[PDB]
Amino acid sequence: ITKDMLPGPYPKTPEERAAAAKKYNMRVEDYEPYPDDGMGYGDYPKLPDRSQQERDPWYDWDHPDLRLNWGEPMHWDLDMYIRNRVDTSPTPVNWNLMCKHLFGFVAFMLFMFWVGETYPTYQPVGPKQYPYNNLYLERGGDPNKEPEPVVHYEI
Amino acid sequence: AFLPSAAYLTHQQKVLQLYKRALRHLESRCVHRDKYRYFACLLRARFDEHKNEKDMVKATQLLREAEKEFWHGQHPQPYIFPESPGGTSYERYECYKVPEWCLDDWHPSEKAMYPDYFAKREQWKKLRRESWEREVKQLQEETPVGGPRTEALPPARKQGDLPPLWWHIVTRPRERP
Amino acid sequence: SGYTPDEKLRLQQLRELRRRWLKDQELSPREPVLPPR
Amino acid sequence: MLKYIIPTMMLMPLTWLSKNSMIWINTTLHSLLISLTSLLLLNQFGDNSLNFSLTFFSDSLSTPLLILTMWLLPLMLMASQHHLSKENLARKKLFISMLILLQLFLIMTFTATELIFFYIMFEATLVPTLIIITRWGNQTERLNAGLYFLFYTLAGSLPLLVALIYIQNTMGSLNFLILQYWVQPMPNSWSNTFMWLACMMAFMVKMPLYGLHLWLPKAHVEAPIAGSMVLAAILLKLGGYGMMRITLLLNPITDFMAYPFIMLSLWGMIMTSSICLRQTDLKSLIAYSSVSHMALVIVAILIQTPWSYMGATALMIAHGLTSSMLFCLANSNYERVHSRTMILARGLQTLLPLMAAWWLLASLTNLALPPSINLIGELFVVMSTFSWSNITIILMGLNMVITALYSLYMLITTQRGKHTHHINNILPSFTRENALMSLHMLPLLLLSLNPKIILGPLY
Amino acid sequence: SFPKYEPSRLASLPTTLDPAEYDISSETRKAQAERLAIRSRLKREYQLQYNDPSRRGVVEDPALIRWTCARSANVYPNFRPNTKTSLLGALFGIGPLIFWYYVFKTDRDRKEKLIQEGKLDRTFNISY
Amino acid sequence: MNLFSSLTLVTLILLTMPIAAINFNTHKFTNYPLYVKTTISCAFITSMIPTMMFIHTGQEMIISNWHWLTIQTLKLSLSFKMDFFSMMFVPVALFVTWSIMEFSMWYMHSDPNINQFFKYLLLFLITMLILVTANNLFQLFIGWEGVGIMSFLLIGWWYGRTDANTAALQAILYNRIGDIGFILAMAWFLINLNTWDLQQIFMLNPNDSNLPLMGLILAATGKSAQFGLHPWLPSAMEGPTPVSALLHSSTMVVAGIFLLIRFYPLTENNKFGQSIMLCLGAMTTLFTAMCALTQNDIKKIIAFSTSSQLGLMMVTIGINQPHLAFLHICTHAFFKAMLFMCSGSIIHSLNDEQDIRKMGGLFKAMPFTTTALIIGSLALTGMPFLTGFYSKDLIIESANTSYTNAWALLMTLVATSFTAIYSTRIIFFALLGQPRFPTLININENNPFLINSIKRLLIGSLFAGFIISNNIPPMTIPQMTMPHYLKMTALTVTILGFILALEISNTTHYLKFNYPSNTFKFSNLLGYYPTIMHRLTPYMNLTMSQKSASSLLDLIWLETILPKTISLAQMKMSTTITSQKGLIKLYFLSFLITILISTTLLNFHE
Ligand SMILES: CCCCCCCCCCCCCCCCCC(=O)OC[C@H](COP(=O)([O-])OC[C@H](O)COP(=O)([O-])OC[C@H](COC(=O)CCCCCCCCCCCCCCCCC)OC(=O)CCCCCCCCCCCCCCCCC)OC(=O)CCCCCCCCCCCCCCCCC
Ligand SMILES: CCCCCCCCCCCCCCCCCC(=O)OC[C@H](COP(=O)([O-])OCC[N+](C)(C)C)OC(=O)CCCCCCCCCCCCCCCCC
Ligand SMILES: CCCCCCCCCCCCCCCCCC(=O)OC[C@H](COP(=O)([O-])OCC[N+](C)(C)C)OC(=O)CCCCCCCCCCCCCCCCC
Ligand SMILES: CCCCCCCCCCCCCCCCCC(=O)OC[C@H](COP(=O)(O)OCCN)OC(=O)CCCCCCCCCCCCCCCCC
Repeated sequence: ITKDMLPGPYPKTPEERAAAAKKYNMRVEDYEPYPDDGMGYGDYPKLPDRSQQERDPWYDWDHPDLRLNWGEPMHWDLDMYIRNRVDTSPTPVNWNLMCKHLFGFVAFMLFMFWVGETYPTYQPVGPKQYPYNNLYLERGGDPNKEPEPVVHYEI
Repeated sequence: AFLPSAAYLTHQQKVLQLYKRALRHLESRCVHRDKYRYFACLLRARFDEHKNEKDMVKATQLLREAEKEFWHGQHPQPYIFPESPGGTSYERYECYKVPEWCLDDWHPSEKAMYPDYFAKREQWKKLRRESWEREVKQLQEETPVGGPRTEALPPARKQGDLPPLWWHIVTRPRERP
Repeated sequence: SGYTPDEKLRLQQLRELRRRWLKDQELSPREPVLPPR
Repeated sequence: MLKYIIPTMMLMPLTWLSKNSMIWINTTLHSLLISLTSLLLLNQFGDNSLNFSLTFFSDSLSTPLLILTMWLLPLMLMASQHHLSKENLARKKLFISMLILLQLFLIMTFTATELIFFYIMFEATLVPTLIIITRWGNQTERLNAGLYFLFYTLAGSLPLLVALIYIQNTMGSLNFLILQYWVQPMPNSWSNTFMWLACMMAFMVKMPLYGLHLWLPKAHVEAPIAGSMVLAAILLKLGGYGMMRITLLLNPITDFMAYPFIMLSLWGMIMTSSICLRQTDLKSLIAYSSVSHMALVIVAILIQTPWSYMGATALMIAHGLTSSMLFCLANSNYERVHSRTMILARGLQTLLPLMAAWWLLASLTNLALPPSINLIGELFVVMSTFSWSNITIILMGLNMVITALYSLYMLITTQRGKHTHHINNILPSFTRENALMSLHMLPLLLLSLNPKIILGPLY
Repeated sequence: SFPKYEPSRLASLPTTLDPAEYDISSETRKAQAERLAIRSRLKREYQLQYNDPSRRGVVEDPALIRWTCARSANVYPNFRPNTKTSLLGALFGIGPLIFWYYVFKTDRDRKEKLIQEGKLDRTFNISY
Repeated sequence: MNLFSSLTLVTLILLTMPIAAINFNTHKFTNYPLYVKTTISCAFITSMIPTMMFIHTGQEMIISNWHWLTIQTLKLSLSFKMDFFSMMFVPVALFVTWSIMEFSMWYMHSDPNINQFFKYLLLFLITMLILVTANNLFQLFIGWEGVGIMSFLLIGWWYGRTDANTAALQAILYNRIGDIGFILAMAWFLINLNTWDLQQIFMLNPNDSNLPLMGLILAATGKSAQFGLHPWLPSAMEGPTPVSALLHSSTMVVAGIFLLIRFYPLTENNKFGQSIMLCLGAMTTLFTAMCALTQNDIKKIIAFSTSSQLGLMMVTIGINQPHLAFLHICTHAFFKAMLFMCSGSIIHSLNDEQDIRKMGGLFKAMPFTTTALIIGSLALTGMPFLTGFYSKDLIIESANTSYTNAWALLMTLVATSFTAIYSTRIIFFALLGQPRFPTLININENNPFLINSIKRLLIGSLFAGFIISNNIPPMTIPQMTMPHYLKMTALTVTILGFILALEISNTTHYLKFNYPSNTFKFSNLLGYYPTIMHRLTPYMNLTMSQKSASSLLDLIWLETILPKTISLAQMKMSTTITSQKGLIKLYFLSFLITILISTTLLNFHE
């Protein structure tokens, strides 16, 4: 490895763009860098932001675990778009429809738990009755004090 | 699209890949074999109707809206074979696929445990290191200027010469080590 | 269409070499030669 | 403390008069004997610190750092003898002399009874570390990394010199034992605000604080392995030691001067763990993990409760052992693939199973698996920061989630998956490498049995 | 007819539904042939070193070294302090610090006011 | 006293002895899996005696045998709580683990790392019995994190597989999110009650226990796969089948439920925490049993089954019935471990096939697996007087007859119907009908390891509910008077579920094709939650982690403000000093300007 195989500053002339596209081993027409807003990408290519899950699993890759080839320009977020991580693959349902159905289901279930909390079910009985003034000494009541007499009657 | 040999997919290949994906997702939808067999013959009829279509624009349009048909009518969890990618047993045994060069780093007391295996391995290593320079000069004389156009490898042409770049295809590990 | 003749010849030669490799992967009847326990 | 200073100086004629094939074995043997002898410092008492002379003493804070320091030298000699095998004999003896001399400075840095002696030894520890990084570092960036390592520390510490000489002129002494009884309250003024900054910012750089940590993922990466071991295991803990001494004098002004630095460290333990989630360099991942772990020690010293000091000294010892072992595991792969890129060598459990067991145990101690002293220090810091404010449990728990994530991501990336096909120089694990891993891990696991000797002066 | 698939950032558009896949024009054929040629030449350059009996080491990828040098070592020389970077450095750099500062300061002022009034129940709290 | 405590500690030390055996080895073992299976059988035998002499008297004790540490007022001891919960869970877990390991000697036979697998499985058992017998929160945290780490090591068993590593890291992620609340609870109890011991927690008995119970509910949400923190458990089927059967059906996943039952004297006095647990458990048992209706992988259906039963356990904790919940743990263990073992027998006999759409006709080709799978499905749905009846029927008859969230009760009953629907989905596609598997029939269930391992849990699934329900003492007052539509709720709703799913499954033979409804795509894609959140939250975290944290702060701005600007300023001042032209005229003219400034402007002559 040497100097003119390392990334450089943002390309401005078309021959600097062609030299960078040769450097990253890809076509000049397919080479797009990140836009020069000063964020610090240099001449590094903006690859189309796909996970490695979308790569062809039947192709004989140079790195079969990564679905990546030798000499291929890696994505900037290759550590992020591994198959152990963020997947961008096409989903059988639309993304917005998934988000609407999941948010509506969670919100409806929380609203109905709140309604059922506001309107609780119970049984047609009185409170459970206990001897010895609703169990005063058993519930940790001090014996120096004397509670009010809680008397329960037969029915 | 993406192939090692070709640079693209033909229209006929796209239609066949659509037909196979449609039968597999239909089999996922149509679990029982007689019912799948019925609807698979119906799908074969739907592909045989526009089969003899010589207008490439009309065939391309029918292929495109047939892909929209397939996308609207795909099974969300289709049947995947277990060793197929996505399947429940895919790349399971890759932790047991130790490469061949790890045998070179064994201690001689465990190479003495298998005398005939390593004695038969040394002639493979010998055969490879005599085949190597001939297969390199085979590749450099057949590949055109500017590098190879496709990823296809040429076979061996003489007798006694091995095919070029054969070692990591032949000495790959098994599927159940 | 299927393979080219070059591809079939290469698959045939690689198949022969692969089957020789896998047949050499068998054990001997004397192997594993163990040290005395 | 002179019975440890004199054999460490006698390691210099022991490394310069040794036979040319014997200079690793002799220094390893006699530094192991010094490390055996280090356990006499466990003569600690519940009321009094072990006070040797007018110059040296050792309470229960300096004692575990001393035993870890005297234990780290043979392990640095074991780690650094393979990549310095083809070195000149004189340059090899110079490397061993720099290691021995850094230990010599550290063992009388932690035992300094008087604070300007602590400052002289504390800033004396720059020079062998600087020589090790800028001389036996591997890549081009070692010179720039030595510049950052030198000029953050001196920029922080030269106000500390003026602060300590001011305390010497005001109190009459910088003896820590006298200042335990002549400490006066430090009220609110701008003079005392900059007094607090001058006493604290050097140690904030040495921990490192978030925002001032930029010397560290270049000095810890561009050093050799012995430099990385000593920098991760002892030289970050010089800052926490100096904080726990010097915050005796900074009350009650610390009770509102601590807020910006508590915010910096409570947010830096989130941000540096997030940085560890996206590192391509394995050695830099361990460097930012060290920043993430020392942020909690900074918070624990700045809230200055007893549980926080106990957890901070336990976490300092635990992180010294764990980070030294993580750098040694990273070196064990770097000596095979010759690259610090973490995604390059994959699937290494298929090739090196016992070395992958060492990776597993160091990643479990990194994520603070109970009952390790990692979890003991982590847990006591979380208890004390919860008693400080109940909303810090959100940041502590989110840090623990990201810590488990990058620890097991490191493990899965280097050890699991399909192995890299084009790499075929993966040798089996040498006995030196596995012995180095075990001499890190086995004391770290045995300290879970009797953890009271690493919980500081106020266990 | 059928609901159109709407692609998202984390759920991309399929190859089977992309309108640019079905192009038969000669510029797309030459682009795909040139991409196959680049991939084939890099493939050959890899697997000549990969299948070498004399090689025992690492087939070094310059794309990987180039990626890591872009990710770490070349970021600051390609930095320009401008509007976007300064507002993202102030928002993401001192924003959360100020936020958690006022949160923990409010919580601790409230706790200290309740403690010095004897209002915070602190009966069995003796570990701290 | 002397027999109880001795056999208590001998059980755990006996379980630790093969760990010393596998670590102190030189040779290749004389069948180390048989050694660990025999050890766990004998540990079951050893653990039955303190259980019997608890059933005799109710004898409980604390073994605080080893003082470990004293943090100024917190004496941390190795302390073992031998109560009702330990005495009823240790033999159930040992009996189940003994059957799982005799299943494992057959299932994991061709694995060349079988000794490591049995080592890892025994380490899970040791950490789980550390969890369930602990008396302080620190040792309980040791067992907690221990079963988390062994969950990692056993999900990612085939570590070359990307999905196994991904699901294991997922499980660690959700369990550490639960650990946030666990450590919140430990922090609250230390600061406000000065303890981690359960005894001082129960005797001080705090009233403002909203926040520590919220932390405990978060810990149980992380550990027992409740809603929000559920998707790690269906992903956790990526490991081997005995891993699923032991850990992720019966033993590990009940630990958060065991944590909330363990704090029953604090949950009985907090109606807000009971309502939170009730709503969370009903949400979980609705959502996961709704996901299970349209799944095709058999282990996913049984994982959503066990997470629906965990939601039911959280419901019956929420109705102030903790002992019914623990009875349902000890009940659920037998038939759910046996359902996973029967599914794994199907997987092995159909050549690693885990999909129910490639099964069928196993009613006669696999008669014993069919028998035990039907028995386990009937015990799962609440067939009368099997093992699942004596817990689930009491749970339904106590959730009906109580002051309850009515929507939580209605979702509990809908979940009870859904259990019948997915159980007969398992029976229909796996066993009944016609074969759909490939043509080389290697169907074989003739190993005595498989037959005995299914047989012992089959005897368990027939009789354990009866035996345990007659041996446990009364701990509450059971509600046994209710109207007849309310007594017959569970059985009627389960029969309606069976009839509804018979209609559904018999309408699968018809020659109709229907495009899938949005309800089908909602239930089939797991309620969209592992699709949305597992893409979105790692996106917003890792883009932040690179772009903000790694790039913009700590390669650009924290490097720009202190070192780079100061270096450039000293560079620029260095260039201003040394840009002199060497002219003597100019230097002396500057000296004159110096003397003029010193006189006129600085008054140094004054
Ligand atoms: C003072 C006297 C003390 C005596 C008792 C000592 C106490 C423990 C000390 C340390 C023990 C661990 C060290 C050995 C393991 C590391 C090397 C290794 O991989 O060996 C495998 C190897 C066998 O494997 P192999 O198949 O041949 O090869 C490896 C494979 O290729 C691939 O390997 P693998 O992946 O298949 O196998 C690795 C496996 C992988 O499994 C795991 O990683 C799972 C472990 C985590 C989950 C389970 C545990 C959770 C925590 C609960 C336990 C602690 C508390 C329990 C108490 C009750 C609750 C309070 O790990 C284990 O099997 C380790 C078992 C012991 C676990 C201890 C905790 C380690 C976890 C990380 C820290 C946790 C907190 C600290 C706990 C400290 C406790 C003291 O072992 C050996 O050959 C043993 C060598 C000799 C070991 C000596 C250890 C003590 C040395 C101390 C010397 C000085 C004092 C004198 C006493 C000497 C007594 C003998
Ligand atoms: C890591 C890099 C940054 C390091 C930052 C270090 C801390 C920042 C603040 C340091 C202030 C200077 C040392 C103060 C020592 C205090 C001793 C004392 O007695 O104080 C009370 C004395 C009080 O005066 P006195 O002691 O004469 O009077 C007696 C006291 N009273 C007033 C009550 C009667 O304070 C001072 O005299 C001034 C203190 C502030 C000095 C400000 C100048 C320095 C500005 C900051 C520079 C920071 C580094 C910049 C360069 C970085 C690298 C390029
Ligand atoms: C196969 C080997 C076994 C032994 C065979 C040879 C001996 C034959 C049989 C006789 C037994 C030996 C003699 C009696 C034993 C010693 C008795 C005695 O008083 O010992 C002193 C003590 C008993 O406790 P103690 O209270 O007397 O002393 C503690 C020490 N101080 C007070 C200073 C703190 O120690 C032991 O017995 C040590 C054994 C410990 C066993 C548990 C180990 C746990 C491992 C994990 C550690 C981390 C847990 C962290 C969490 C804990 C919970 C919060
Ligand atoms: C009583 C209260 C009850 C409250 C209940 C609800 C609370 C929690 C709400 C949801 C928050 C957690 C869920 C979101 C994160 C999920 C991450 C995850 O599971 O990632 C898995 C993902 C792969 O998953 P999958 O798509 O299934 O893979 C199939 C095969 N490719 O794997 C990857 O993509 C790899 C990801 C690695 C990096 C992870 C980055 C995200 C980390 C998130 C931290 C969250 C911290 C929360 C702190 C809370 C404090 C209070």
